[PDB]
Amino acid sequence: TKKRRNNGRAKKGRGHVQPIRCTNCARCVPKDKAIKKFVIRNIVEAAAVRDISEASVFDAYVLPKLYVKLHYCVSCAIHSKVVRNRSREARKDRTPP
Amino acid sequence: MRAKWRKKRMRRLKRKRRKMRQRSK
Amino acid sequence: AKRTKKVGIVGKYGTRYGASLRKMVKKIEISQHAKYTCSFCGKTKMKRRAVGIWHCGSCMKTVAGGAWTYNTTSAVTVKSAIRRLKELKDQ
Amino acid sequence: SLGPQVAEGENVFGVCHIFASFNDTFVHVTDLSGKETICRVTGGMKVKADRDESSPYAAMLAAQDVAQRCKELGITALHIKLRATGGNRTKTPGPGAQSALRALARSGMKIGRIEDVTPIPSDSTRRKGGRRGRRL
Amino acid sequence: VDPFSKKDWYDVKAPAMFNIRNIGKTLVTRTQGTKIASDGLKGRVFEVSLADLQNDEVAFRKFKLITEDVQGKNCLTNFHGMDLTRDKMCSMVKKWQTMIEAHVDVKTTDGYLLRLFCVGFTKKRNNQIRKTSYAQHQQVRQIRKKMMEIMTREVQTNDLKEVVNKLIPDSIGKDIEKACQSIYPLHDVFVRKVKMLKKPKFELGKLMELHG
Amino acid sequence: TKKSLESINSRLQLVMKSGKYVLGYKQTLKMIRQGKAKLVILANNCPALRKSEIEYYAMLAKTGVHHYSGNNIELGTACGKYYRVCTLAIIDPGDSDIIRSMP
Amino acid sequence: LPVGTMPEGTIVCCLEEKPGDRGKLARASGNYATVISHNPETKKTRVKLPSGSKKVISSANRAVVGVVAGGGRIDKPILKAGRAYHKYKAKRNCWPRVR
Amino acid sequence: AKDLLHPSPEEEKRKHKKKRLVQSPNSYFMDVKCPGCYKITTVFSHAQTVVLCVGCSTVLCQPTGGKARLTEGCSFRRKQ
RNA sequence: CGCCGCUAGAGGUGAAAUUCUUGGACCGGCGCAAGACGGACCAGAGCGAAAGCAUUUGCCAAGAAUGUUUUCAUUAAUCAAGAACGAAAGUCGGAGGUUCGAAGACGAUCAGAUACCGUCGUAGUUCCGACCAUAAACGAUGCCGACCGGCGAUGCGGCGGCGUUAUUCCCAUGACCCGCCGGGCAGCUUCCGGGAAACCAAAGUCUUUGGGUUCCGGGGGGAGUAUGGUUGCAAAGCUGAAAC
Ligand SMILES: [Mg+2]
Ligand SMILES: [Mg+2]
Ligand SMILES: [Mg+2]
Ligand SMILES: [Mg+2]
Ligand SMILES: [Mg+2]
Ligand SMILES: [Mg+2]
Ligand SMILES: [Mg+2]
Ligand SMILES: [Mg+2]
Ligand SMILES: [Mg+2]
Ligand SMILES: [Mg+2]
Ligand SMILES: [Mg+2]
Ligand SMILES: [Mg+2]
Ligand SMILES: [Zn+2]
Ligand SMILES: [Zn+2]
Repeated sequence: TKKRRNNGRAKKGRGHVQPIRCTNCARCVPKDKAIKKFVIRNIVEAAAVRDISEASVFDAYVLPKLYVKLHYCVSCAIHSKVVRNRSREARKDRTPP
Repeated sequence: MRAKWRKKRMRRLKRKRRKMRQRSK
Repeated sequence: AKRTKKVGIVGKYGTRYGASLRKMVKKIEISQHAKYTCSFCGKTKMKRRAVGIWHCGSCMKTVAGGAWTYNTTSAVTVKSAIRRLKELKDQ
Repeated sequence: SLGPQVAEGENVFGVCHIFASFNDTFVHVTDLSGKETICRVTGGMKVKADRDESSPYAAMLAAQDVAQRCKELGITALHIKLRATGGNRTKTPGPGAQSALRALARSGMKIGRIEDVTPIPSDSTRRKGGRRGRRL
Repeated sequence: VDPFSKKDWYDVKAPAMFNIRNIGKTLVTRTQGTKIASDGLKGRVFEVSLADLQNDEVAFRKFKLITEDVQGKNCLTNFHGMDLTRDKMCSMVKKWQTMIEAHVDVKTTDGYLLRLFCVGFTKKRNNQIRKTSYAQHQQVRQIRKKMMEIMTREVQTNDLKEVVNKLIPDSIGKDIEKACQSIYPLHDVFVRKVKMLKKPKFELGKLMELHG
Repeated sequence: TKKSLESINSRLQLVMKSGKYVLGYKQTLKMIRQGKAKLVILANNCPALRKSEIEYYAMLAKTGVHHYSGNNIELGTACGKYYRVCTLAIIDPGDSDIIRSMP
Repeated sequence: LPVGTMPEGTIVCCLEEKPGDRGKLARASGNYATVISHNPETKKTRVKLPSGSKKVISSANRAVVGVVAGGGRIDKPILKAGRAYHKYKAKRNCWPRVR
Repeated sequence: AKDLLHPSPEEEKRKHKKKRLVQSPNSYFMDVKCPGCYKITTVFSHAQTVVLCVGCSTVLCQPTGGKARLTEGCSFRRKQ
């Protein structure tokens, strides 16, 4: 029977959403089905900023960020261990802590 | 054998049976 | 009455010249023989002369148009561009 | 060489492009003009293997060499331009570029400001997966 | 081999009106054979940002400065463009706002034709619980008219010393914020990108007067 | 200009049923030499000799000129008869206001 | 009118090879050159002829604006030998394709 | 339990136009008393035409979805 | 592709190899030209009869909703025949042809690969006029109506709430804030009851069975197969058994 009420995606009033080409396997998944995250990754990993804070001309005025719309599909999501299994009442549940 | 490829083999067979009919009418 | 139920005007060539050829002439024997609606004299006496010449009976004003049709897909588009490159802020 | 500029404390600036694939690493010193390459050491020279050519060890050994060739020619500081293959491929920089930034700071070569120039398309023409993409 | 002992070393005088007129140094073979030294000098570009050229404006919002001519070890430049960085343009972009572009091809008073873009976000008004906060898509059509109004009439009948000085504090982008609160409140409006496209005449008499 | 044109077809719906008006070229030359007509309507493809001739009788007798923004075929459909027509005049618009609005 | 006084993108026909030869390129029924990429000094002009090879010509020469009428002539299958025969009877004896 | 016959006149204003028991509509006639020369104008509140008075000959109502609004210094009441 | 620089590798994968390279590959730099496509804004948001639809600006008609003390006075619902729309895939001709890429050829990886993986690459993708009418065309839930619990929001309109804020400040609308109304996509909870159960505010008002109306299933196989007609240029569509 229905594993979900959504049937996976979030097309509810529509009939067709554009697919977004995935990042890892590059399989085109419609974006309301796809696993979706946004990472504000720093451009230098924080152990090595202290190298660069002390080797810079400025008074640590240079701090830039690296923004990636990082976009997964549901096959390569669990395959890369993001979207863990849950239980039959735990599928009902919403936003993480 | 999938019903998908079961339909494909019934198609492939029927097309040869068709070209056999139209040959010797 | 619906005498010939598929061929239409290409009931004159008859048995021969191949099927997909007559399909591809039917669309373009109709187009050169029709009485197009003239943009000048208001009437529908647009009749072609020899290929590329079109001719209206009343007011007798002769216009070079398409080779088989009255216009062309090229003809409208270049008329679209040439006014558009004209009103581009003094030429 | 009497070099470009003396009376330091006000640094001579260059630009360090770093091009991290997931399987090669470039470090590429240019001046601000853009055309005049000083040095171009890859990860593909310092690594004798053919899969550790994207390592931090690949990058930092590429980082020693450029900083050595830049210690000769008298330029001091390097801005940092940074990227990966951003056409339809991935957009994260690899596991080497985030390590070459460490080793440039160690062996001389004081640091300017760092920018993230990975060319982000708008149209996104077809990426090489197919319909069902990559398998295994 | 060391061809980097053959290479001569110019330094680049910046234009006026920023705060400083020295940028850095370059490398060029001075001369040899058929070649002239100033062959490469006329087209080398520079993308160098502010917060060394302004006494502390915003450290992003870079510029594109191309080396113009030759003058006795001090090769000299002229304005060619303004850009921003990929991080700060992708910064301030939240999922629950709306991004409204405006761009206009426009002539300066003299022969330079520039294309300058613009970016604005709608603002979450204070005292708010309704988290969507979008624009009705007619006021987006109205506010594209708002920016394409001002960016014509603060560029079209003005010169470069008018308009490049409008870039530095973003006197246009502040004024679009003040004028257009009656439509919708906005949030961190910037020009984003300016691109040159027609340069009719060399005019080194105009170039030196731009310096002294 | 769409609220202008659609009005004129409603305007030509008025005079067609109530007011008095003439249909054609020769009849609108007789009515324009009497001083009788009020507003002349010109279709768009009429020959340029005939067009500027009717103008010249207008500037003598001081009668309002209108250029209909349309081919003579749909001028006939605007005036509600199946034939086509280039030139009209409006010789007694009773309830109409064509001679009121733009003039 | 000359090609230096039309803007680039102008679909022309019967333009001239070198100025003062009274009309040579793109004359046949349904062909058009399109002036692109002016040179302000060194008065020249790139033109795409109806092959596709961008020739650069001197820009004092004139081009009647628009495509040649008779566009899409060849779309009729000639479809019988006599209508093949009459086409080439008015031209010249180039017909005998004996292999 | 619940009442139908005697609801509250608080409740029935809130309910929709044709959903209460008497269904009398929600518009009103408003007495636009413009200072033009003399004339009191009765005018529908949920109007659709530009209500132009005959003496003063200017605008008294704007056509707007919902109900009209008044222009400048026009006072009104209800006729009941 | 045309040039400026630099120089031994450069893509490539779990590894490698085919493929590109001192004839200058890749990587930096300035431009130039071509075609596909509109990223991030993008939501359990909108509109569409369905397939569907995303840069701005013009242009063309069209539509739901809302407000209505306007209007004709039953003009209604659902439909055998009949008709139009109908993703991708294909078929026909026309323009060009970037990337991806069936077949096709190659390198590996395996005992075997003609497979995943890698490299080159047609038809195709794209635009223009014709075709074909199938899907997991899925809410796998016919459409109209009447009723039966709540709350939290939201999207579009309308009214009210002398608490702010933008023009200049009454004067209008913006921008939030707390509402009530309508219809809308959805949600949360509930022993209304229903359900074989999962679950369902409709899959309820059903043995206490009758609102109106159209399409349909009748054990699995054989099978939408054989054969007929019928349409399609073709690929195929619609209608559809029986023996056993
Ligand atoms: Mg089951
Ligand atoms: Mg679907
Ligand atoms: Mg032959
Ligand atoms: Mg022969
Ligand atoms: Mg070779
Ligand atoms: Mg019926
Ligand atoms: Mg299609
Ligand atoms: Mg064919
Ligand atoms: Mg052909
Ligand atoms: Mg390929
Ligand atoms: Mg509202
Ligand atoms: Mg039905
Ligand atoms: Zn994946
Ligand atoms: Zn005529």
